[PDB]
Amino acid sequence: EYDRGVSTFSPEGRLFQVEYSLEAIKLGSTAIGIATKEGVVLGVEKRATSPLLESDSIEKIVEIDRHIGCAMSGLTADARSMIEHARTAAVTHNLYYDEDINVESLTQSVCDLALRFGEGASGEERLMSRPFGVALLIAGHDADDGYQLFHAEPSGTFYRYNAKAIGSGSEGAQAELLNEWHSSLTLKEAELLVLKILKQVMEEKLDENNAQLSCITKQDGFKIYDNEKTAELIKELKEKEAAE
Amino acid sequence: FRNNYDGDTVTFSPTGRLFQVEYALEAIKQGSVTVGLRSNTHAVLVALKRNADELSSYQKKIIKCDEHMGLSLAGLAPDARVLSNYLRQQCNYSSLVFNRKLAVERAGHLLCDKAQKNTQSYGGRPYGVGLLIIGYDKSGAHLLEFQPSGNVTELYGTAIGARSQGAKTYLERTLDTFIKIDGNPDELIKAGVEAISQSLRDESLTVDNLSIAIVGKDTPFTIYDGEAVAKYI
Amino acid sequence: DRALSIFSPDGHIFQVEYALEAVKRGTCAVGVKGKNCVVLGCERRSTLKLQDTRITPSKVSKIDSHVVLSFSGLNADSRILIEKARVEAQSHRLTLEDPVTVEYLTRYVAGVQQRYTQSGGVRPFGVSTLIAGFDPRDDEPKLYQTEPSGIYSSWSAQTIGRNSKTVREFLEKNYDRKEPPATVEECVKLTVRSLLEVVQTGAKNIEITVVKPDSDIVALSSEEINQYVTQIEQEKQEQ
Amino acid sequence: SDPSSINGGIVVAMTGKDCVAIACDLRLGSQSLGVSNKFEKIFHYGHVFLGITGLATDVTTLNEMFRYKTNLYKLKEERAIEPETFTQLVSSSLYERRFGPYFVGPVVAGINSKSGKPFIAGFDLIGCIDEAKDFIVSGTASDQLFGMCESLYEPNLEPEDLFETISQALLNAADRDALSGWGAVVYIIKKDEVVKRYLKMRQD
Amino acid sequence: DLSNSVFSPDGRNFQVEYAVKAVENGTTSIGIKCNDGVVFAVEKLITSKLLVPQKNVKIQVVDRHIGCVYSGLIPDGRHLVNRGREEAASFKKLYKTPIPIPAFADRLGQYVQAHTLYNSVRPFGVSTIFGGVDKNGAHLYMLEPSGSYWGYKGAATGKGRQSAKAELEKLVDHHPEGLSAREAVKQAAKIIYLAHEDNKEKDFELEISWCSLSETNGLHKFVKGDLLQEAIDFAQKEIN
Amino acid sequence: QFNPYGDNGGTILGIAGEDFAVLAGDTRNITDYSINSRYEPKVFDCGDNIVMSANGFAADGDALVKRFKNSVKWYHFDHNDKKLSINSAARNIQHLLYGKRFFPYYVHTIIAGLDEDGKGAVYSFDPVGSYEREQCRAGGAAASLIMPFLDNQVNFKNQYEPGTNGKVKKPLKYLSVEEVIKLVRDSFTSATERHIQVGDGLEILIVTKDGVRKEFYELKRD
Amino acid sequence: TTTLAFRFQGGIIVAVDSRATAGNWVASQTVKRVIEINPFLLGTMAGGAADCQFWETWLGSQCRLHELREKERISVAAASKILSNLVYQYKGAGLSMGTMICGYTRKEGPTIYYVDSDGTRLKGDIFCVGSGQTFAYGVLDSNYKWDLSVEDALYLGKRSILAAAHRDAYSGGSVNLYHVTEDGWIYHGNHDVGELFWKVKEEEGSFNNVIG
Amino acid sequence: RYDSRTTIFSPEGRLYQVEYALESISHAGTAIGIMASDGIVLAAERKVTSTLLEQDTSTEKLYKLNDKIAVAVAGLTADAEILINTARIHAQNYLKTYNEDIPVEILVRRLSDIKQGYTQHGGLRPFGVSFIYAGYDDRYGYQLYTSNPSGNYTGWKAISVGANTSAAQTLLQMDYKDDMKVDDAIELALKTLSKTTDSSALTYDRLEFATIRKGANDGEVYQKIFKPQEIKDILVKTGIT
Amino acid sequence: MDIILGIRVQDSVILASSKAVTRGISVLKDSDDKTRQLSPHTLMSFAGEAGDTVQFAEYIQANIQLYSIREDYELSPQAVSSFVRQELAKSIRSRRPYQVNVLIGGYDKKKNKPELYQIDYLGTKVELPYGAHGYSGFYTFSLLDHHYRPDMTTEEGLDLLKLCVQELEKRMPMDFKGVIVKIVDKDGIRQVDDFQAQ
Ligand SMILES: [Mg+2]
Ligand SMILES: [Mg+2]
Ligand SMILES: [Mg+2]
Ligand SMILES: [Mg+2]
Ligand SMILES: [Mg+2]
Ligand SMILES: [Mg+2]
Repeated sequence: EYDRGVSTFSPEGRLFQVEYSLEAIKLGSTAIGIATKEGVVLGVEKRATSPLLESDSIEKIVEIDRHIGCAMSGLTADARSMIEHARTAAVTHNLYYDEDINVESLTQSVCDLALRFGEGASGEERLMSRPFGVALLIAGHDADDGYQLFHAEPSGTFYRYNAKAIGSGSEGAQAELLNEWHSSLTLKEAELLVLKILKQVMEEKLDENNAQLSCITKQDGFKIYDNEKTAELIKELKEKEAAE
Repeated sequence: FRNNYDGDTVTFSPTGRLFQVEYALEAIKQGSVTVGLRSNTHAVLVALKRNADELSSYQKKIIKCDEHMGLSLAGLAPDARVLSNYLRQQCNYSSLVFNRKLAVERAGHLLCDKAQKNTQSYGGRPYGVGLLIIGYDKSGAHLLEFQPSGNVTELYGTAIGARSQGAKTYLERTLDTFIKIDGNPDELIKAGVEAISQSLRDESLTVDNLSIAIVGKDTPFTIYDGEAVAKYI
Repeated sequence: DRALSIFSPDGHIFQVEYALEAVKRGTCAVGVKGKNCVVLGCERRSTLKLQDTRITPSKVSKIDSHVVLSFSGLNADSRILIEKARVEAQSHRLTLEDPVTVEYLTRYVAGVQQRYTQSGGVRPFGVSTLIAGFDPRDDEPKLYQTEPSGIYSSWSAQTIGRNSKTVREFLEKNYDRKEPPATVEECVKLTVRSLLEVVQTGAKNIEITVVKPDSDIVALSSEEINQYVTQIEQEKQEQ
Repeated sequence: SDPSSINGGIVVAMTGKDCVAIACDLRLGSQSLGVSNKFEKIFHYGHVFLGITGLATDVTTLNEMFRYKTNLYKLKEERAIEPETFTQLVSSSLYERRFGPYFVGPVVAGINSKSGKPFIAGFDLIGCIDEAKDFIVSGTASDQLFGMCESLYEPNLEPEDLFETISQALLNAADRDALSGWGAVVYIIKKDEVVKRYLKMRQD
Repeated sequence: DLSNSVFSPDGRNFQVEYAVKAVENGTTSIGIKCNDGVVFAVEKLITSKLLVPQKNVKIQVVDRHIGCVYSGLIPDGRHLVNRGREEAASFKKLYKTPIPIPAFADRLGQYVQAHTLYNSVRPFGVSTIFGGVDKNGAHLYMLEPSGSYWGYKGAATGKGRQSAKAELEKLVDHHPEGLSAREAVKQAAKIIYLAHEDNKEKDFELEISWCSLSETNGLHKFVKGDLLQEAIDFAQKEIN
Repeated sequence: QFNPYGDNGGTILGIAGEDFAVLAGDTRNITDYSINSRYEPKVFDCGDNIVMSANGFAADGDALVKRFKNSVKWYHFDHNDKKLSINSAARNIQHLLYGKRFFPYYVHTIIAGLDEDGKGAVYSFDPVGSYEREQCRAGGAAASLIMPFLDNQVNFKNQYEPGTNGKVKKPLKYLSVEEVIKLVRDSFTSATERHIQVGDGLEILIVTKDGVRKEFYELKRD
Repeated sequence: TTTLAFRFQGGIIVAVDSRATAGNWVASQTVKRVIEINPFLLGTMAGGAADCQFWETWLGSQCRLHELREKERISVAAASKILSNLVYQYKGAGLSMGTMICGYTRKEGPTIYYVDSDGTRLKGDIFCVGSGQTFAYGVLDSNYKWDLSVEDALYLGKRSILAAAHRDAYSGGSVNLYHVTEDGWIYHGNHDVGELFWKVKEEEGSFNNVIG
Repeated sequence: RYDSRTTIFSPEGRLYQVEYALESISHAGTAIGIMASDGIVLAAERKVTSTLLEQDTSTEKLYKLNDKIAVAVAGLTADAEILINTARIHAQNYLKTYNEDIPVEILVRRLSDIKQGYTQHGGLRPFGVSFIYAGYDDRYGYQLYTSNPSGNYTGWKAISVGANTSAAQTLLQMDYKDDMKVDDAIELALKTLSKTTDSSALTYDRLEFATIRKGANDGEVYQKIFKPQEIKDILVKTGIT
Repeated sequence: MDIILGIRVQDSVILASSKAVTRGISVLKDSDDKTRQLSPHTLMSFAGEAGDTVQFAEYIQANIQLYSIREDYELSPQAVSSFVRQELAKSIRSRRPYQVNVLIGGYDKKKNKPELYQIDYLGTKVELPYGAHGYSGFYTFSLLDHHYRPDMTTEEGLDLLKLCVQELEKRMPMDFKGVIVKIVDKDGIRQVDDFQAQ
């Protein structure tokens, strides 16, 4: 077990501390993102300890701006930090340029935040010991590359996706998605899609309480689907299965 | 069975080695492949963008630092960005203050002296990424090989990354030829392209996998993305 | 792998986990709300009683005229939080006129509990807490719980401390999610009986504090709390 | 543009055979407008006495600052501060703020509980010590006081007489100074007992 | 034995030995104090045919009168040079007169010194040879990881130091009056070749510089060009 | 005492043509009653099809431009060579300018280019930061000699339709670039005739949806 | 300059001129003196252009942060307070600026806070600041009532600003009008004083003394 | 996770580091404080003995903290003096600011808060002291307070700390009428104290005392740290040779 | 300057304070309360520099309220005024002093007696039977010296004060737009709102 201490290099040149943080995100409840030339969807499994917690209390999906939403997975305390830096990074830009920030440019800032942690500092002060125990599903729309979807990894790196899923049943979905996704997916299509892979690799009987759902478009911007829209959408779902 | 001499970047092995820095070079060997090659009219960087999944984008490995300079990288993105970023300032300092375009020899100097610090002080760790640099100053073309160990060497061409060998050799041989390819860009590239394809194993390169960069005698540093490189396949 | 500022293979920060183990060690608190009130119940570790009744402390603490909180865990700690919260409660009102939002408050508190889990050379607050109150010019009862790690959460009714698991169960099949306890009187009736599990007779181990809107507030007296034990044991015997 | 001269007030002290005395007026007011006639410039720390003239807030602040310190002295040393000692202190204290001086004019006086020797001192706003064996004057009508004292001080008076002298000295100089008056008070310090007296004067 | 600050049961700092151990392991460097001025030379090792010749210089000038070279850990060397560069230029701005080689060493010795005092820092991994002129002649010293240095008639470190050592030995006696400025170079040119015979299967590139009021004119110039060639050939004949 | 500021004359001008934009400003440079250089450019291209000029105190001026041309460069580095919409540039300048609020840049600065629709656009600046979207502004020494004119010629101010009594103001119409440059040259000559700090030459940068054009016309060396 | 704002039965009314001026010469008549802080708020512009303009935008940012955190609309009182606090930080430094911060919240109802570079925070029902503040307070005082036809409120504003424009040399150009409600503000265009004047004197019969 | 460091948390939410110190107390001289409806009593038994040690022009157990407040020590001598000092200072800032006497409750609190401070940060160890606070303020009258190194304070009717304070403790629980006038307490004090001693018998020299009392004839509060004599005497009054 | 009065009577205190607000020339609000209740039984009127005024008051207010819930026990008028003076004492030698004068009225519940403290911006405090900052004293102080008696009822005080006002109107150059009057007593605070119709 020697070789597990943050800035330490494995003899195969690897950083486990980092790699474990990833193993944190695993424990989070599942989150799924789907990008369609029509708009972008963000849906997450809720999973509540007791019926006395007020679902809406769990901010698994949050607004970062009229044009950018987000879903997290894993460590909730750490989330609040990234969410706040991001929210700030956005507004700041708008104050400086009177425009909107490029989704990736934003995303960048966030990853710029992540990997900025030292161990006594071999030059740069970095006040925060270890990496983040959380990942992000950033999903917005700038007018240069239209609709966009990203994956924020604690390692300070990231990737652009068409559809991606983080959380508990990561592969359970990624496999599914791997062969469900196609460009000309409409938005209505995408919703019922996320809503299906959740239910599957989900845990309990799917219903608005255990599943928050949202989306964002050029039209209206980031909107978090109230419990009605979600509820009925369940029906249009659980009905088509009966047939095929 | 045991080895205590590999604790911090700060400790010497009985013989006089720094295992920590040695490991960083291993993560360098782990990342994707990339190539550089020069002549007297231009310089070229060619790299293999590697994607995570099939539903994801390929992580880019080239970066501009000025109209006349750039690099590719083998290893950790973060580490790289930092270094390239620091580099960007250094050129800017020169331009504004002195109004002279930064010489490559000197660019390597700074990246040595920079990465150097991390090998002498406790607390940190060393940079996990290597870089091939290209540029065109007043001494014509130039090309550099940089290691986290702070060693920057001036070459004629090279590769770094996983299975970087096969290209290093292709290059070693076809040398006499390309060092003479002056006035023709597409030639240097096709050459470079062949040198790299001479290292694939998973499969051939596509419009999405490929990426190229160039800089020269009238060719300010520019990059070719995807469908733009289409021809060179 | 326990001395946390580092990760377990499975991505845990065991210290932060253990800290919670102390909130259980401590006393017990429980909060409930209606469509007009929010009651906060607590027990009393009446153990080495040869001490003046008068001035010695009691769990519930007012943070601002319209908001209060309770805890369980290390008293030694708890005090310091309460103080720092009270301070921020004014620093806000000063620099913004408008008096604090209960949600905001908690977020601040949780931010502090959260601050003590990052820099090496500091240790987490062994305190989890219930915060209740009514927002300025608002009649919607608010209940939140914050805990050691830094997470804040809104509950319809929740409990912390030793044997929380039990009473929690009880509450679960009593508190109607659809409709909350209407009247104040009975909203209390509820909380009181929910504590009677762990109490072990005597309103001499039960503290009640009640909060209404428009910065009203009011702790309870012993007999008042007793007249309930009474009117409950009565219907228990009637079942 | 003088601060000292804004609020008003005076204080004077004398040494008698085996005792001391110290008195001050009572007036406090921003230049022309008189404000209070119950403002006292003399207090003490156990058996030590201090009279302070000059700028009002600075006076108050000083009293507080001294009460503070003497309490802390007597505590760790299990004995009250001595006169001569106090002097040297209030001295240094004034100086510590030599570039943001306190606009005042102190005057200390008391009886040393060991030697039994009467004591009196005066200082400028920065802590320069004026050791005297007859009298000390500070305040608005400084000059009028020296005129009285120079005539009236007689080496070694009886406490009952010293009172009458100092009283008259203060009282009369105060009437030729437009910025002091509205009552006064005199203390008489004996080895043990101490007598405080307010006197009747013009209220204009 | 594992930390830098500590002492052994009988007063010994091991980290410094290993420092030394790494200094040896690297290339070989030399230097020679002659008539007036000095001469240096190092061993660049061509590991492949893809190395531009006349390029990666291992020798560096300081101010405009001090030659300087080393061996061991290359970045460590470079680093150390910078400090030496400030110290020099600061002094110069202060006293006007270009910095006395005698003291210079200390300024550096004192800096290499420190890195043997605290545990949080790593010992300097290079042995360094250098010299220059002034009013009272030319000088030449050699600084090690321990920080201890001295004045030599000629110095050597890196891989094969003995070769050049016994080689330097001879010169002393046959020319106990300082070797000719000119011959100094060409002689150095040889002394290197002889000492290279370890990296023999691997070709190399020799680099040379020098100082002299007569030849360089008080300055430090890079021996490159015509004198450079013959100096090689000169070595190439004796190379048998 | 030391006086850290100075005036080097100069007069610049910006007109927002329907689908173009011009930024003209002479080449003279002065100190007291002396000359410094017959030719000295105050108008520049900064890339991204955006022209700038800052008149008042040279040093503060060119420093701003330099400080800006760099802040453009850096914008590309962090956002993948995204083009800077003119509107954006200005919000940015405001800050730069405001950075030195309590030790300002002693200059009236102006920029011109095109918006995200292809319409011409000019922007006038305060010496500390207030910016306005102007469609026509003259700044500099001569300012008050040209502005009254453009008022009239460009906006037909105080000009009515004959025979309407004075009930119908003459309708505005948009003029081709040629038409504009004619106005501009006349404006400067008139100005040179009656203003000592103005004369010598005129350098004009014309912005259009395919680059920057430069045309020069010599004035009087009065 | 002449800006003003007032509260009434229907919400808030804001009116401005547009004449900037350096010494004796008119630098511009195309001045935006109403800072559209954000969809629901407005700030006027007295004192010194840059200061109002800059800070008020800065403030606009500040709201967005708060709002997003709280998932609630920021209340006028606070917004104003913040600006004040920020301004106080610089009392002495040389910041010059008069201004009305106007909003209409869920609870607060319509509400104006005049604020200045001296840190004066002031709740009110009517405010005029500028050179012409004096003439404008005329028309207003006499003609104001709390039950104005939404349209009359808009007319009063015009005319008021207009009196100032005529007399106060340092004021004039064109008037800008905005109305404020529970759901945000609405622009009511620009009106060239030159043209308008002639109109009013005509319809209203007022401005007799004037020839033609 | 075992013993070391204060910043450590054992798998069960225990801070050993503290629990040792919080127990280190059981090594100091037995100090006692008692409440009466007319005065408060602080009794204490000296330690560090030999035959060549003075104690008259000094003490080290009973320290006067305010003209209205007093404390009984029981821990590390070195520690105590530091807190005792800053406890005095702060008390004076309260006076210098509000121009009034600092309330006991408040004072105790602030101190408990520093002790608590050292209970949570790396690079420092907690104070190994325990205090019996005794004083009066017109807000809540007479007050007896206590505090350990855990940073917790407590209101007591009559308490003891240090050595055998479990034995000594119970003796108290017996005889104690809430009103119990002072002399009965001063008396009780010794009764409780004697019973819990390794010395052949109770000798004045090895003993410290003080009391607090106020009234109509004083109009204010007066406290007395008893001098060598008064003690050697009252001891006899309680029937001791 | 503005108008700030205060008078201590039988079992209460009364604070007068003009209503107008001026910006060089025009008068903005003219129904402005220069008051700020610190605690249920303590209150403070003030006049001073434009910004300095309203900031400081609230700030003082903050601290108090804080202390009062923390302790749960209320703070005494005496001690309150001591702290205010403390703060100004520092303020005066700060890089920038808050230029502000004040009157502090409160009902000390322990003594069951009303106390009134006048304090200028220099940090000059004094317990008084009545007072007025600025030029306000000159015009009135006499009438008070004249008719004032410690035993006066709450009403008696109003009449007096009312008379002082009538005078201030008659001989003062400035138009203060009237006055807002307020009473602190064993019951707390209430406003004599009637002083418009009275
Ligand atoms: Mg005098
Ligand atoms: Mg007099
Ligand atoms: Mg050491
Ligand atoms: Mg843009
Ligand atoms: Mg001429
Ligand atoms: Mg006019």
